[PDB]
Parts: sequence; C-alpha cells; structure tokens
Amino acid sequence: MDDLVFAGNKALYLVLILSGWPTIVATIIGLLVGLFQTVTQLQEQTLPFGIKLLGVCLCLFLLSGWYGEVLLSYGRQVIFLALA
Amino acid sequence: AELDSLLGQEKERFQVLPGRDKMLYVAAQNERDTLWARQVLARGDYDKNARVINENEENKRISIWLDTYYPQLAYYRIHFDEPRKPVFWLSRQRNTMSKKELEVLSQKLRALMPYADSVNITLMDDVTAAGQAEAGLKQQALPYSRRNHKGGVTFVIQGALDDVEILRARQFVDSYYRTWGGRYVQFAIELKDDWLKGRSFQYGAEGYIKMSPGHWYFPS
Amino acid sequence: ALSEIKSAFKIGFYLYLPFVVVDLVVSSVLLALGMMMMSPVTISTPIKLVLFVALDGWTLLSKGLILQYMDIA
Amino acid sequence: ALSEIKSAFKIGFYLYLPFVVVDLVVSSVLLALGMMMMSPVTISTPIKLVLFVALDGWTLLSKGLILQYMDIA
Amino acid sequence: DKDLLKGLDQEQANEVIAVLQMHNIEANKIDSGKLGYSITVAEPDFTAAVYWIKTYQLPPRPRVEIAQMFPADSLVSSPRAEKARLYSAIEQRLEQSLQTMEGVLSARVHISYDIDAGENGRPPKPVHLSALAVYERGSPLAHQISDIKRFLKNSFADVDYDNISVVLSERSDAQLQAPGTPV
Amino acid sequence: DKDLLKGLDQEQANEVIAVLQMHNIEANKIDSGKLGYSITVAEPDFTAAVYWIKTYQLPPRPRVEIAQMFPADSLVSSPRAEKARLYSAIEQRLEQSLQTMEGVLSARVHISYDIDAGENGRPPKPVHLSALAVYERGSPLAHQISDIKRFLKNSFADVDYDNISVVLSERSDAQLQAPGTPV
Amino acid sequence: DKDLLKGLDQEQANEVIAVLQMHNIEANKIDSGKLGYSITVAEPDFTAAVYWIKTYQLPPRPRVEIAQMFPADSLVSSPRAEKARLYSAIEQRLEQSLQTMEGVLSARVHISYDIDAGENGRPPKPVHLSALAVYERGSPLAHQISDIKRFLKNSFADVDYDNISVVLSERSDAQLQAPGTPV
Amino acid sequence: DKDLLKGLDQEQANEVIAVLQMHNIEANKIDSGKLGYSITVAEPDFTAAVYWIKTYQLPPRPRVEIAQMFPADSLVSSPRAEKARLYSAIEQRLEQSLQTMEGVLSARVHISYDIDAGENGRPPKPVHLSALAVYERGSPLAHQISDIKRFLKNSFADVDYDNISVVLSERSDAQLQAPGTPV
Ligand SMILES: CCCCCCCCCCCC[N+](C)(C)[O-]
Repeated sequence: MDDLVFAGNKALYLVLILSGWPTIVATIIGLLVGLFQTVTQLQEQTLPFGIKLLGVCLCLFLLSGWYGEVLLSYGRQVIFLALA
Repeated sequence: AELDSLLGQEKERFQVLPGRDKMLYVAAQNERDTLWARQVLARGDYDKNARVINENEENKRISIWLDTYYPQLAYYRIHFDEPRKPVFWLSRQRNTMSKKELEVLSQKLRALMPYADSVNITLMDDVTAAGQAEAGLKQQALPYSRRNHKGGVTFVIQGALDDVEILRARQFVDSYYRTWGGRYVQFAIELKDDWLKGRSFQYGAEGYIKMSPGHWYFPS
Repeated sequence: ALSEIKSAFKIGFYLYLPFVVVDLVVSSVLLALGMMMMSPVTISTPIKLVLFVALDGWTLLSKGLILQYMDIA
Repeated sequence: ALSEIKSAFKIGFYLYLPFVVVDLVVSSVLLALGMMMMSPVTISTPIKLVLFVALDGWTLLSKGLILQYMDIA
Repeated sequence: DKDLLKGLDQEQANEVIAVLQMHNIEANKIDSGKLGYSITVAEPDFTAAVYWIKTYQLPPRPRVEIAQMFPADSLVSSPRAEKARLYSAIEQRLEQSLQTMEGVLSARVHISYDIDAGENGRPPKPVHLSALAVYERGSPLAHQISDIKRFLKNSFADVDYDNISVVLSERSDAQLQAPGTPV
Repeated sequence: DKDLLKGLDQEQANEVIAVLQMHNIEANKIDSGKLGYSITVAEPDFTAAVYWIKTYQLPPRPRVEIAQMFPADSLVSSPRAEKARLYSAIEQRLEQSLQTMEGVLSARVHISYDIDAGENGRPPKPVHLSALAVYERGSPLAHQISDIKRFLKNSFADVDYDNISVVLSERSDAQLQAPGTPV
Repeated sequence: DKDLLKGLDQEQANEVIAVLQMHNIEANKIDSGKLGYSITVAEPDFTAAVYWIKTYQLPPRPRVEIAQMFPADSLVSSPRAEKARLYSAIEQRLEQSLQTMEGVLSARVHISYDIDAGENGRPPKPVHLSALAVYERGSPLAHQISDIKRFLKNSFADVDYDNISVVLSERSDAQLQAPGTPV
Repeated sequence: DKDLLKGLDQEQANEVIAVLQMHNIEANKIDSGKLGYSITVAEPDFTAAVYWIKTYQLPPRPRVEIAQMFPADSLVSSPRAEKARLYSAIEQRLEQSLQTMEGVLSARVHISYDIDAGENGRPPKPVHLSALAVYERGSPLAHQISDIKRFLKNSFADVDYDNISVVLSERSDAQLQAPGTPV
C-alpha cells in the first residue's frame, strides 16, 4: 500500500510545485506592468506583436529545459517501484 | 654567550663537543632535533663556527669514503653511543688484515672524525648475525623463506599477510636494522592476492587447483 | 488468473501518473498565457511521446517484466 | 521490433513541432484582433492541410523513409 | 615584520602556528575581525617560514564529507543520493564513537560505497571498511587491533574479518619548550 | 594573555578547559554573550596549549545523528527515509536506557541498517548490534558483559548472541588538584 | 565564583546539583527567568566540578520517544507512521503501569518494532520485550522477576517467557549529609 | 626596481617567492589590497628571475577537481553528473586521510572513472587506483609501501594488489639560509 500512497502524494505535490512558479511570475509581471501605467504607457512589451509572439516560444523552450529533468527522475522512480 | 645557552631550556637534549678543527660540533638524536638546531646557526645567532651531526649522516659519509679507499672491506656499522670513542664492527670471516693494517685504518678514521679521540675496531661473527635474524622471525611466527649467497642472506616474506602480521614484521625489521644495518641481511616483504580462497584443490607432490568444475589448473 | 489480472492493473496505474502530471501542467500554463480556447491535447501529446522516448520505456518494461520471473547474472 | 517502434516515435516527434507553431500563431492573431469568440481549430486545420499538400509533404516523407533502406537509383 | 598570510580562519591559523613552532620559528597571530587573522614573523626567519609553508602546502583546506555533494534541497532525490547521504552519516558517527575508546586520540573511517550503482537488476555486493587511528605512547598496538575489528564487524549486516583493514600509529614527541627569539 | 579561541559555545568551552587542565595548564574562560566564550592562557603555556589543541583536534564537533539527514519537515518522503528515521530513533532510546544501569557512566550503540537495500524481492537479513560503555572503577567487567547481551538480545525480532559486540572500559583517574600558576 | 553553566532548564539544574553534591562539591543555583538557571561554585572546587561535568556529559539531553519522529501534527501520513505512533504509545503506557507495583521506583520498557518491515507477503514475526527496573533496599529480586514476566506475557497476542528479558537493580546509598564548605 | 608580476593572489605570491629564494634571488612582496600582491627584484637579478619564471611556468594556475565541471549547484542533474561528483568526492576524502599517516607530508590519489560509460546494461568494470606521496627524510620507503596498499585495498568493493600503483619520494634539502643581497 504505502508505495501507492507515496506515489500518489508525490504526484499531487509535483503538480503543485511545477504549476506554482509560472503563475506567480506571470502575476508579478502583470501587476508591475499594470501599475507603471501610472507613469508611462510602457508600449515596448505589448506593442511589438512579433516580439510578444516570439516570447511565448522562448519561454516554453527554456522552461522545458528545467522541467523535463524533473519528470524523467519521477518516471524512473515510479517504474522502479512498479516492477522491483 | 655560549652555544648551549642558545639551544633552549631543555639542556640535556643536546651535547656540545669541541673539535681539533677549531669548530663546535652539536650532537643530535633525530631529524626533528637536527632541524631545531640547524635553525639557530642558519639564523646566525652564533658568531664562531659550528656544525650539526647525527648517526645516520655520519654512517653515510664514512661509507662513501670507504667506497673509495677500501672498496672490498666487509663491515657492519659504526655506533656512536659514546661519541668520543666510536665502535666499528668488522666481519671476522670475510676480512683479512694484519694488526698494522687495522691500526692504520683506525688512524685514518680518526682523521675523518675530528671530534673523536679514538676508534675501537671490533670483530663480529656473521653466523651470529644471521642466526639472530632467523630466530627473530621464528619468534614472531612469520612465514618466510631463506636464501644464502656468498656474501649475504635474503629472507623473503610474501603472501596474503594479515594486519597483525604486517605490524609485527615492520616493528621487528626496524629493530634489527638499527643494530646490524642493511649490508649483510636483507628482508623482502610482498603482498599478493589469494588464488586459493573458496576453491577445492589437491595438495601434495601432485597438486592442482579446480578453477571451477571442469577446469584444472596445474601450477609448477 | 485472477491474481495476475490484478497485478497487471496495478502496474498500469503507476504508468499513468507522470502523463497525468504533464496533462495538468500544460493546461495551467496555457491558462497563464490566456489562450483559454485552445485545446491542450494538441500540445500535450507530443510532450508525452518525447518523455517516453527519452525515458526509453520499452527497454525498461521489457527487461523488468522478465526479471520478475527469470534470474539473470 | 522494440527498436523499430522507438525509431518511429523519434521521427514523428520532429514532425509535430511545426504544426504546434502554426496553432500558436493562429491563436495569438485571433487575440491580437480581439476577435475572441471563435474557435481557432476551424481556421487552422484548413491551413495545416493546404500548407502540407502545397509542399508535397507526403512525397518528401516517402523518399526520406525509403532512403534508410535502399538507393532508389 | 613581514606578512605571511591574511584572512585566515581560527582553525587554519592555529595549525600554521603549530607547524612553525615545531621548527623553532616564533610567530605572531593578529585579529582584524571581519578581515580575519594575520600571521607575522621576523625577517631572519622569513625564508624558513616560506619554505615550510610551501612544503606543507599551508593553509589547510576545509574538510570534505560526501553529504556536501547531495544537498537535501531537492525536488526529487534518486535512490543514489539518499543512499549516499545515509552512508556518509554512518561514517561520521563511527569515527565519533571510536574516539571514545580508551587511549585513542583521533581516527578516520572509510566505507565502500556500493551506491555508485543502484544494483539495478544486479545482486548486491559485500561491504568493506578501512580505519586509521592514533594512540597514546606506550600502547600495545598489536593487542589493540583485535578490539577495533571486533567492534566494527557487528556494525554491519555482512562483514568478514578478512575485509577489514586497520592501521595504527603512536603520537609524536610533545612540543613543550618555546622557540628562541632572534638575537 | 594570548587569545586561543573565540566564539565558542558553552559545551565546547568546558571541554577545552577540561583538556588543558589535565595537562597542568591554567586557563581562563570569558563570556561576551552574543559573541560567545573566549579562552586565554599565559605566555609560558602558550606553546603547549597550541600543541595540545592540535593533537586533540579541538574544539569538538557537534554530535551527529542519522535523523538529521532526513528532516521530518519534508512534506512527502519515501519509505526509505521513514525507515531510516525509525532506526535512528531506536538507537538513541537504547543509549538512554543503558545509561540507567548500575555503574554505567556513558554508552554508545550502533545498529545494522539493512535499509542500505530495500530488500526488494529478497528476504530481510538478520540484525547486528554493537555497544560501547564506560564503568566506575572496581567493576567486574567480565561478569557485567552478560547482562548487556541479555538486555540487548530481546530488543529486536531476530538477534543471536553471536551477532552482539560489547566493549567495556574503566574511568581514568580523577583530576582533583588544581594546576600550578606560572612563576 | 566561577560560572559553570547558563540557560539551563529546571530539570537540568536539579540533576547537575545532585551529581555535584554526591562528590562533596557545594554548588549554588540562581534564577534569571527567561535566561534560565545558572550554576556556580567556588574556585577551590572549580577543577573538580569541570572534570565531573565532562565525565558525566552534563547537562542531560531531553528524553527521546519514537512518537516524536512522526508528529500527529503533519499534513500526510503513511501507514508506517500511524503504526509507529501506536507502538510508541503502548510502550509508555507499560512504563507507567509498572511504577505502580510494590517497591518499584522506576522502570523502562522496549518492544520489538516488527513494523520496520511491513509483514507483507509473509507471516508476522513474534513479539519480544525487554524491561529494566530499580527496587528499594531489602527486596527479593529473584522472587520478583516472576511477577513481572507473568504480567508482561499477557499484554500481547503471542509472547513466550523465553522472549522476555528482565534486569533489576537496587537503589544506591542515600546522600543525606551536606557537603563541607571550602576553608 | 623592476616589476615582475602584479595582481597575484596570496598562494601564487608565496609560491613565486619560494622558487626565487631557492635560486638565491632576493625578492619583495607588496600588497595593494583590492589590486592584490606585486613581486619586485633588483636589476642585477632581473634577467635570472625572468628565465626562472619562464622555466617553471609561473604563476601556478589553480588546482583542478572533477566536481568543478559538473557543479552541484544547478537546477538540474543527470545520472552521469551525479556519479561523477560522487567519485570526485571520494578521491578528495582519501587524499585527506592519507596525509594523516605517520611521516607523510603530502599525497595525491587517482581513481578509474568508469562513469564515462553508463554501466547501464553494460556490466560494470573493476577499479584501479594510483597514489603519489612524499616522506620525511630517513623513512624506510620499501617497508612503507605495504601499509598504503593494505589501506587502499579495502576502500572499494573489488580491488587487487596488482591493480594499485604507489610511487614514493623523499623531501629535498631544506632552504634555511637567506640569499645574499646584490653588492
Ligand atoms: C482532478 C485532478 C486529479 C488528480 C488525481 C491524481 C491521482 C491521485 C490518486 C490518489 C493518490 C493519493 N492516494 C494514493 C493516497 O490515494
């Protein structure tokens, strides 16, 4: 049992952490860019649409280079537990 | 300001001897003390000439001189327990000299050691030396083989020795070497892996090892 | 027969977990980017494939399943 | 067989990427126009089809597969 | 006075002082607080102090322990890291216990890390141990190796007397008299 | 007076004092509060104090326990970590029980952690135990080893008298007279 | 007066005082409230007090119980943790029960934690129990071990008299007269 | 005076000074703080100092350790990196232990890194070790190689005396007298 209990908790936990940082950082960016309208309209994030569009691909690429390693470790762990 | 006043608080650690060469000689017991003394001179705390000496250094220096003027002399070691009258041990069997020749040797050694008043030459027995070595190895219960040559004896101690054995062997060898030196008797200590652990085998006149079922090894 | 079936379902359970993690994370990131209307299946599927080949899941499964019955040295 | 499957997945992975890109582009354009309440799939599946056929993807694909095993000449 | 070394730790400085005093070099330790300790000697002794500092490769390093390579701040630890931390804690707890035996002054211990592979689908390998220790003067070393081996053998699930290496040594002569000051 | 050490805590300082007093070195402990304790000695004794600090490798380390590698603060932890904490608590509870027997002044215990394997697909190995203890002067050690073995045997599901190692020693002579002050 | 220790707890200070009085050392306890208790002695007794503090390793630890490793105040629990807490409470309830027997001053109990394996896929192992206790002077220890064994045997589903270890000891001589004050 | 080198660190400066003093060149070390140390010599000695700086390739670039290529502090790690760090920590801990043996002034150790293959599927391969060490003058090197081999053999799961290479050397003559100043 305790192996099934462990792997289930570890799953819910990994979801909580891996979904944490992106939405916090996006909240901070969206806040500060909303606030500094209080001084200047700050076009240079959102006006160059081609640059905003590249930004998403850049973000996704970089992020995968930090998370895939984590998922690989988890996968090896669960397969080990399942078969050994 | 005498030199003895400069060596420290512990007086009896060192012994100061005047030499006919008009130089002070400082006798030390070991390397650590030797460097403790050399520092004082190299710093220049003393104004006249002085030199530091020890037993191993003097044995080496004298052997290097003997190599040149007496390249066939058989001997053991020079003891400096009393630095004013060293003792020189020569082989009784392997040497052949007259009394006059021995006296001449004595005088030339005395010229090499300006701090000594005379050198006593004593003849020792090789059979005694070899016997004390073998008796010591038996006393320690070490395994060994003995080989004899015209001018020397070699004891080979090799195998899968245990920690206890290594320690006791090391202590013994260190004790013997200090007495007789390393010229006549040599000890060779070697560690080797155990081929025989866990395998069935025949021993006797016709031994062999079963490396496994179906595989025979015949060492010879 | 019955005990075997049971033990098989058990294995399948563990195999699902990492992909479930992927499927959730990818949706949460798309919502963070506001592209709420896009179906995430179109992006999650290739990630799953990448993960499985980098993990080399076929070799591991084929080996370990045999190891449960054979003894190899 | 277990090595052939893995090779197949390796290949298909790299073919998915451009279509993903096209989906992101379409979605970002609909948002930048604010023409929000339209599902992008209805627009992007015609585009994917026309683009791949206009480049003869199937032909290049067939050659690229056979050239692992034969010389055509 | 000439400056030899600056910004030392307390436990580096005391080791340098010890080594210079052993060779009859009178040295001085100075504290600058946030800047650490400084070591100084007289000019007549400068050359010697330099030669010994080189020969002993002073100042000494920090001491190394395997648990530093696998810090527990992890999202995921593999089997390998956990097993390593475990064994690296046992090694230290064994050394700390040996220093309580009668007459031992310091010791060091080593364990064969099987952990460099997971034993993944492989049968496990037996454990080997090494130990070094320093004794007070007049100790029957030969008779004391037995105690150590006996004690270590039962600290692990499977160990043979054949697989345990032990090396012992005696303390050197005590340095009690102070070095002489240059004239 | 020359400064030997700064920023010690209470249990480090009292050990340094005990060791120096044993060798006839009169030392002084000063408290600076948030800055900790400081140790000072006279110049005639400085050299010796340095040499002994080196020889014993003072100030002492903090004591290591395996439960420190696997903090119970962690939100999720594998069965290996839990099993380790469990064993690392039983060890300490045993040490604390032995210290209540008649005549024991201090003790140490070690247990074979089979968790170095999970024992997956394999039968669990038997337990091995090692213990050290110090007795008051005039104790029949030979007759007291039996009690310890008897007591330890039943603390685990499967232990053989053959697998229990016990090492005993007596307390050294008491240091009651104070050291002499330098002239 | 010289300061030995600061920031003690109540139950640490009283233990230290007891141990020093036993050796004829007059000590004084001072209370600083939030700063805890302080212990002081005269200079003629300083050396001895230091040596005894080292020999007994005062001040004592807190007392370890296995339940502390698996707090009920935690967001998750494996079954292993629950099972551990259960056993850790049974132990303490037995310790608290024995102290009500006639003549027993204090006691300690240990149980075999078979939970260090799940007992999955295998039949469970039998329980083993160990107990230490202290009696008043003039008690028939031999005739009292029977009662303890009888009592313990029925506290578990399957226990054999062979698997129960019991060790008894008598109270030391009473320290009633006060120590002498230094001249 | 002519400038040889600027912006040195403490260890590079002391190394250069040591090498120059050995050849009878009087040198001066100057501290500029944030700018580091500077080394200067007289004109009559400038030529020689240049030739020796070239011949020894001074200043020495700093010591390399394999863990520096796979720095532990990272967002990510992979089995190859973990295994490498592990071996590169065992190497350092062994060298630090050998320097505690009697007479050894410094030593260096090397291990066969099998990690350049994953050892996954492929069966793992036996270990090879090499050591260098320097001894104090008057040491029986022949009798001391045995101890080292014995100690190293048991540090690993599978090592044969045939696979261990050991090379020993003695310390050079001491440089105690100061060089002469140009006329
Ligand atoms: C709506 C998201 C659902 C995520 C479900 C993830 C699988 C959870 C399986 C249960 C894990 C906890 N456990 C083993 C104690 O039951």
